[PDB]
Amino acid sequence: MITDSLAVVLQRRDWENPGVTQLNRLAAHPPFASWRNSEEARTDRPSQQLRSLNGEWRFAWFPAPEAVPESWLECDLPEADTVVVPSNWQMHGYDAPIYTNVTYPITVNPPFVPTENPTGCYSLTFNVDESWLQEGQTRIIFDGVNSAFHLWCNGRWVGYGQDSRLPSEFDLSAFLRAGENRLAVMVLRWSDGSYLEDQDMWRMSGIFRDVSLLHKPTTQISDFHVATRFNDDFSRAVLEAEVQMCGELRDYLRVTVSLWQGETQVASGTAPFGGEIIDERGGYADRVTLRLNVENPKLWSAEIPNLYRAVVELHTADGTLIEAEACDVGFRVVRIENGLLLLNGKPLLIRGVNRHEHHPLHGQVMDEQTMVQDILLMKQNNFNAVRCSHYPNHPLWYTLCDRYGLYVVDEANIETHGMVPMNRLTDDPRWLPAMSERVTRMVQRDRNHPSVIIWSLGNESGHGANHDALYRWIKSVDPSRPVQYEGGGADTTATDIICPMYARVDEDQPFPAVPKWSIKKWLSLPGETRPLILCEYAHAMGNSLGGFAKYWQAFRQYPRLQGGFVWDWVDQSLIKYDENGNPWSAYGGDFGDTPNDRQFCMNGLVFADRTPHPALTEAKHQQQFFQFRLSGQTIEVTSEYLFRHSDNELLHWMVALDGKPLASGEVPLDVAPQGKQLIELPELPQPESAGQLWLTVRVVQPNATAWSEAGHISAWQQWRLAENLSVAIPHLTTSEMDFCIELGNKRWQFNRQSGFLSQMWIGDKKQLLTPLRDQFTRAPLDNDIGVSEATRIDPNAWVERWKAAGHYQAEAALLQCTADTLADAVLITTAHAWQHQGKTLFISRKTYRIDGSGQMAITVDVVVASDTPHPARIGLNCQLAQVAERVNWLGLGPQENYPDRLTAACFDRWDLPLSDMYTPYVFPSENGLRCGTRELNYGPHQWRGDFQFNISRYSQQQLMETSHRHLLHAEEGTWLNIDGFHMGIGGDDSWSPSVSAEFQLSAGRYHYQLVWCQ
Amino acid sequence: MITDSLAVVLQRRDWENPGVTQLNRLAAHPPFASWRNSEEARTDRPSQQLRSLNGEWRFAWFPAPEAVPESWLECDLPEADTVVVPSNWQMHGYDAPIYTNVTYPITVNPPFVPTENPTGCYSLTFNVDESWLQEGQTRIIFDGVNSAFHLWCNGRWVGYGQDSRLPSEFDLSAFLRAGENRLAVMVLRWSDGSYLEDQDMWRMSGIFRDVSLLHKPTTQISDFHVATRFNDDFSRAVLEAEVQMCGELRDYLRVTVSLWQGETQVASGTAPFGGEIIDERGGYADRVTLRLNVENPKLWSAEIPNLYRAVVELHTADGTLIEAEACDVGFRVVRIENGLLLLNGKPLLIRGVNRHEHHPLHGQVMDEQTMVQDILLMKQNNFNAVRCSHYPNHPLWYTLCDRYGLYVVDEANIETHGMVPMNRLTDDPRWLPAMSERVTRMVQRDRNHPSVIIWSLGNESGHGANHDALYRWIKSVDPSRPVQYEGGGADTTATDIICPMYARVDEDQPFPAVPKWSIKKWLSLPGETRPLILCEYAHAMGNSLGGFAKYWQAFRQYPRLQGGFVWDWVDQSLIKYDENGNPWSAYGGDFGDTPNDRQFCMNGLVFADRTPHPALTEAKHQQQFFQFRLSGQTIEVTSEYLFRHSDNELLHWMVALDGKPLASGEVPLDVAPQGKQLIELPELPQPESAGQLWLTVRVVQPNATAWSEAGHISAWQQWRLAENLSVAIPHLTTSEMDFCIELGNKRWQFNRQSGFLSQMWIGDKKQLLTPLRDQFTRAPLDNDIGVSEATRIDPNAWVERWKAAGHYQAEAALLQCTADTLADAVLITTAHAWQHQGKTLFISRKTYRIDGSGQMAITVDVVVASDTPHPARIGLNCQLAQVAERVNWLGLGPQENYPDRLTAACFDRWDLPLSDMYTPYVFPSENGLRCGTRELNYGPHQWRGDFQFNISRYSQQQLMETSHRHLLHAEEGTWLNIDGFHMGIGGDDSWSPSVSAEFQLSAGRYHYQLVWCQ
Ligand SMILES: [Mg+2]
Ligand SMILES: [Mg+2]
Ligand SMILES: [Mg+2]
Ligand SMILES: [Mg+2]
Ligand code: NA
Ligand code: NA
Ligand code: NA
Ligand code: NA
Repeated sequence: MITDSLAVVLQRRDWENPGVTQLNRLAAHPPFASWRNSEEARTDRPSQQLRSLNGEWRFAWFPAPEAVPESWLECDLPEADTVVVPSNWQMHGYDAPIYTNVTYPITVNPPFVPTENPTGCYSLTFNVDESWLQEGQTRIIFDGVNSAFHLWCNGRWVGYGQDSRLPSEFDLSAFLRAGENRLAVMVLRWSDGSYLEDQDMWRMSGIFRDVSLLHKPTTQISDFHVATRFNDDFSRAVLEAEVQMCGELRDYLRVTVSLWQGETQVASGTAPFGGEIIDERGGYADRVTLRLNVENPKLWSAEIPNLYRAVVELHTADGTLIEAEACDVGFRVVRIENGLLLLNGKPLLIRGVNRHEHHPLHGQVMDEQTMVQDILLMKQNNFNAVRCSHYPNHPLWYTLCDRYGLYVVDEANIETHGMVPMNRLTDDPRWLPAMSERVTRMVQRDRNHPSVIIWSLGNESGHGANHDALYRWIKSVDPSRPVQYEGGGADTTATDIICPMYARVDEDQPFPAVPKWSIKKWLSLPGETRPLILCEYAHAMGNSLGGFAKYWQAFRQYPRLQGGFVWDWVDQSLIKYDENGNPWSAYGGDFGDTPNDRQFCMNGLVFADRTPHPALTEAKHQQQFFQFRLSGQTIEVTSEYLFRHSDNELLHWMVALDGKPLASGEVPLDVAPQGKQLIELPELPQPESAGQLWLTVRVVQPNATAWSEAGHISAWQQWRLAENLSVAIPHLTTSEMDFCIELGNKRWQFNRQSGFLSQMWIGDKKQLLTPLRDQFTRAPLDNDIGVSEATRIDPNAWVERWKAAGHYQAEAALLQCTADTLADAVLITTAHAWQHQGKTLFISRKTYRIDGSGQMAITVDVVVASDTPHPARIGLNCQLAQVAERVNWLGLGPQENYPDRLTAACFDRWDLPLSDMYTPYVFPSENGLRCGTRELNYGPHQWRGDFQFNISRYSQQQLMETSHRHLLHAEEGTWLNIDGFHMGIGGDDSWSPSVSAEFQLSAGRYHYQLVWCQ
Repeated sequence: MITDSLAVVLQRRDWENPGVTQLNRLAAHPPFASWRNSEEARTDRPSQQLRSLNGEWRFAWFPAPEAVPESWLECDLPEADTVVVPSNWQMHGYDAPIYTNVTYPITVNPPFVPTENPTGCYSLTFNVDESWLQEGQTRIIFDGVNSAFHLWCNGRWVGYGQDSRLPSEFDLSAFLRAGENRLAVMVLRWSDGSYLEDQDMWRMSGIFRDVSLLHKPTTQISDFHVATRFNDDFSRAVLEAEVQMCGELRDYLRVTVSLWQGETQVASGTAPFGGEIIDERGGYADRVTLRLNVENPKLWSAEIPNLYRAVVELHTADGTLIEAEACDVGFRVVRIENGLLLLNGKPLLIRGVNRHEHHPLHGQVMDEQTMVQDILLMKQNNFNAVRCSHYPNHPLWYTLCDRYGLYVVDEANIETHGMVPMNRLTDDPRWLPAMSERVTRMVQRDRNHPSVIIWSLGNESGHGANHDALYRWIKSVDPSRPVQYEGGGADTTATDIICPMYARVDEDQPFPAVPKWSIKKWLSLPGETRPLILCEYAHAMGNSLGGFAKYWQAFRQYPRLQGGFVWDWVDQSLIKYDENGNPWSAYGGDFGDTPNDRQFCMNGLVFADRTPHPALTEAKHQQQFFQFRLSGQTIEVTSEYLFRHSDNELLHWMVALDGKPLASGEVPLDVAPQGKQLIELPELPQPESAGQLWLTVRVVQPNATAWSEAGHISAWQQWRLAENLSVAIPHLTTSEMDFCIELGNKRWQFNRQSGFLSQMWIGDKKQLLTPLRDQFTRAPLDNDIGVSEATRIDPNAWVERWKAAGHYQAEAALLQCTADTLADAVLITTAHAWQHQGKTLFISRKTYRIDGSGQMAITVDVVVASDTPHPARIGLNCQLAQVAERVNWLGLGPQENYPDRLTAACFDRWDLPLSDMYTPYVFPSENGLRCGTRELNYGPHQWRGDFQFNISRYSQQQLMETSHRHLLHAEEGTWLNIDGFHMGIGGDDSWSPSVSAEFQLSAGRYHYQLVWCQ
């Protein structure tokens, strides 16, 4: 037909009109399956009325919707490939995914999008049974289509949809025919809706969530809401189920709502349709509210995710079932009382993380297995909350969070970050309809999920009146959940929770019109009474999460600081393939996407393959649910659980002397929620030998859980106990070029022109490929770089200050190199000055004392100019000629730890393969540091003292000059960096200096001593 | 083109889709004229860039949009008539206007409308100058089109619009061509928008407001808001003018905002574009806010409508004017403080009325002359506020209210009264977009008008979440005005003001879920702190406004009772024409409209021709701005003005004895706002003659005003002063049939079978056409009938109770008729029983004493059964044979007054033509009563006593059995009803019993005496 033709359908350009967000789309509603059997519904068995169209579809790509041929509406194109649906077509190579953070991927001219609008033409030929078309309603459900789409069925135009992150449903009953049918879906990458979808993520497109057919009866359940009300002590609950119907009303129709705990019916209710009178015209004849009483309900929480099963049966008075829907019900109350967010009467402490729907191979297509993997890892690392950054998630997500026990912030798909000002659209009433659909349809879909405890109005869209309106709309329709929104300063009228992004613990960031106060200060501002939960904090970009412990100290000290959501869970890297077929991880700009925000897509605690970064352990430790205090030999264990007794926890303790165990034991934990348990340690040993005693306690979960295996370690702490302080002569040969010291089969060679230990021999085997030289620089971290780019320098970034000061180009100048034979040792004294453009940045004065035992004692005293940027490190580095399989050390470990991220590390004797001493951050940087190290063993070498170290096959130079980890090549031998001092890594944010003063190397004078021996 | 064709344009049926409220419509904005001269703008002179297309258009009517021929898009139809635009096409006879109140005029199946959808095809061929199309933007403005419409220009489809009551603007620049152009407008009577337009009014359609062309420059003023901020005492003001631009930004662009008081520039400000930073992305580069200081501003109020002129000039830095817009600015603050609505720091007392846009000949087309007439009448009757029931009004309205001084409630065009429940749509998020457009676009249009002091979210649409959302939206965008909304119980979260409809003063109406408490009680409900202003009260349907004084006593006694809006200003009657070309007033059902709400369209204080009903005077008296208290000979005059001194008022006083003046005088009023003035009266006379002294004071405005002529009476009061109490024999001839009494040339004849005075002779001329008989009934008022209809009886209505009790059918039974000659008089004693179906309702026992002076003294004692409904009246009626030109009476007058509506009437000697004793209510009923009457003179007849009376050419029977006033025919002679007692008329509402107990004839025994003589 003429009006079904592309030429007509496309003429109005509905994808460039925010007044048209949909055409012929059905109302939003909770998940439906149209069970015709109540036991199936109760048991969540797969309904035959819900059919999946996921699988092999036909796909053709076009540069613009105009280029689509009319024949596509009737027959599959010859040029059409077979592709899997759901999928993003950028993952199939048709065009490039674009990583941009704030800047829109298109020209900013709303509501218009580029004429070159990549278009994906999907089609599916399928069979429909005669019974479906004989009676009832057959709808098609698109759980996600990015960004917009037109839908044809058998050549006839059905409808149009936007909002990539919520389901779009269309009635096909009048379009289907018994037997073979063809769907034709034209998906546009850009639409007016794209102005509300400016999230900091990969910009992709396609039918990336499930496609289904649902068959319902003519007389059907159209919507149903569950609410739970409680008494003062949660001993009595009322489940209020409001059920709505569509179709023909009849006095024999009945609704039965039954509530099940496993196989046990705990409550039930039956009633005819017809609600109570609500205004002068009457009530809803097509609605009914059942009120079921539940005595001593088992309450839902992230700690104990007790769930009931609500089955909603639409049937006849004589008992014939018309259809059945069902939901998981969690009995919990979420409310803000006197400035505190309470769940079931107790103040929450949100151990949260932001999570994008990202898969390195399938992009933004989510599968159950990846969701479960994420949830398990999160709970195993002491997360209890997740923020749907920044859009409604795949439906299954919420179910899993109901089942496994995670608190969820459900967020509308509204982000206009790229607008100038940020609220240009959100303050414009012409965009209120569009925004409304993104909020309302989210609530209507997800309001029955107990896991969802907070609604969010979106992200980074300023503060406009549309936010206030939709805030109030949510509050009116669902007063069971707080609403939050960070835009416009994080404390606007459109949020019940002060929810700033990257507000620091103690440091104010007074930005014009939207300051980021210190969270502590923020709570106390005149007139402010709300709780404060950071929607984003602790930016985990690369080697980061420095200063995380400061946040958690504050969270625990301040009642109204109820936590936050780390940014973020998983790196948004994508897999590309080398010429040799090898996969490597790619970030912004690696797909020809331009402009792009290069590696800012990788802010995760875990790699895209869900392998953890070191920072994750820090989080786990700071978020652990058991806090410990040592008093003498008494351990006070305090529980931060609100609801569960410690019924699956035992405390293992161990006392060790310089890594050697001396005593241990196990004590079952029996501590009530928010309670204390005192554990008296038996008299620990009094080792008369020298060294520091260390007490380490670990809470172990002996039995498996739904989310953890037996023996899971959930918490730990370490304290220093008592310390007992410790109470042949080398031959020197002097030449014009070097001092040579010989002792047995050991030989040291100091170059007199450079002033450095230039070679060491054991027997005849050289030990150094590069001299032992002072190092004051590190391969910059993403936090060091910030947003600085070779084209657009950011002068306040640490890397730019270091480069401008000449730290990387500083030329060592020999001031002194002298040798002297003592009674039993040889003493080499050196002094160097590092200079740049006439200024002396650093002066190092060293002494090397080589004694009759072969031990070389190195004393290093460094002066740092007060006016030069504080150096990243003060230490030594050399390239060792040997490559050994393993690294042994007495120090903090086992994982990478830095001065502002080492609380989770434990002091012990650690022994790891050399590879585990390199952290493969996709963007290479300084990595692998271990701090608090008293002994390091590598090959025949032993270093002793009190130092930090990293050891790898990659130089700091190579790390600094290589953009991707897959481009690194192991160099000859092994690079050893031994630092007396190392700067913090930061992480409060990764676009401004974030290293706190106490972790900057600002003392001006530094001293450290090493002992190097065989 | 194919896509411009009706077949394509109409295929999507945008008028049955609430997701499509418009296509290609431009943003809403304040009134624009695009002056290219700043003096013109200042002087509000007509801009040549604003051209009117009002005038002769071509029009063709069709029963459905499908029936429109494609040729219409290119050339005018042959069948097309020439019609005036603006117009409603029901007023041109093409189809019928439908009067329905609650029930939708279409089948209720949203969003769908009937397939038979009357369609009006308008077209206009006009000329466009070349300059308009050479550069700049040419838009077409439709200030009102009911209900929806598609727009073509020169055969090409431009756009689509809904919301009949706000302007719809479209850019024609790309469609126009130098010289001759043709607009084609297809207007649909029904659309999805019609579900939001269920106001209790005539349902009409067409282009009923102005159509204009506006030419603006490419670089233009796109929006501008004015705000006024004040200090604690309103001595200093800041005018904050936010100006927005569209087009190309350039650093030489400037905005100048100048403020004028007549010809005097009081303030000015210039600035480049670029607003302050508002969020992280910056500010609005295309906006600028000027902040002008005004010292000692002249404040705007309904009492003193001081206005400034704001001229907004968009120009270059070097001084070239690009364009100029302008507005009237009123400096006033509206805010609710501690439960009180304050204007400029003073609590308002709203003397309000609801006003529909209605004209009896042109329907819903409004002209300036009618608006001015209405405003003048309102102010002359002591109204200071108007509610735009129930939609945004013609723009000019607001301007006039700014100029003349009326407070305005601006109301969104949202009424869903016919839905079941009433909030079915307003609680549905799918209708939130549509509703939003009706609210937002109202605010954007009218927010600069000082007269608008309150926003309303609509009317009779229940309470749904959409209301809460839009309430909050208004509060966010314009916090300068309170928002009110009555739906959902009048005290919901969506209103700042308790704004009930027809809540009574002392009587509760406990309806389920939406009770109408007594307003006094309502204020004091636990937790209630808001002010209470009735959005509708005192239903002026016909002979009504009984009990109005109770409302105003309450308003004055209770601070938080700040008044209300009477329902309503003007009868919504329409003019039809008899076979003889005579015009008559018509109401529901007179156009074949069915179903219809017959006469409920006529609820006005004035007739459709703006002739006043009697009730208006009552309102004027109760709303008067001067209150009086008498103490001895001292009059305390209290001013209820808040802002103005009584600078144009003098008090005239007069003392009169039984209507004869004895003394008078004038005293200038000099009373401050809310102040008191004591006026000592000189020693009033001590007339030793008999009778009651009456003091009457009137406030006269000696000088003309913009709204009143010289000598205007604005207030009055009357008190009783001292009273000095007053300290030939007829021949009887008895026959079997009658007693005959003769005295000189006077003869009385009493029938002994009936027991009534059956004839009276003066000389040989009979005086009676009908005997003098007791009357206990009245032709029912609309308040007596309520909603009762012959098909659907309402048993609690007074008329139905009276009919069921037999009051109208009661048969008089003679119990006694006897005659007796006294010393100097003849005494006739009678006793009658009125009976129905065996029950005696009334018993009348009378004595007629005819003495030697010709005077017939009648004593009447009536017993009323306690269990029969209280009778409407207790009196006598006769048909007098004579017709005299005038009626003289000593009593309350001059206008119709009833026991619960007589405060405004004054006791005096009144003399009016007989016609003025009949009030021509379009729906006939009891009318013309004058109460407190001590003397009545008609022809040679004089009646004396203390009675109420009406006198007319129409019997109560005829009034009762005639549906329209034009169908009344004067009967032979004159019907006189003399009542000892008369029931109240009611009026709190006209669909339930509203006569308060103290005005019901419930005493069971009544006595009254008359003296009838020559
Ligand atoms: Mg659109
Ligand atoms: Mg962003
Ligand atoms: Mg529509
Ligand atoms: Mg109504
Ligand atoms: Na806290
Ligand atoms: Na990022
Ligand atoms: Na009052
Ligand atoms: Na009415």
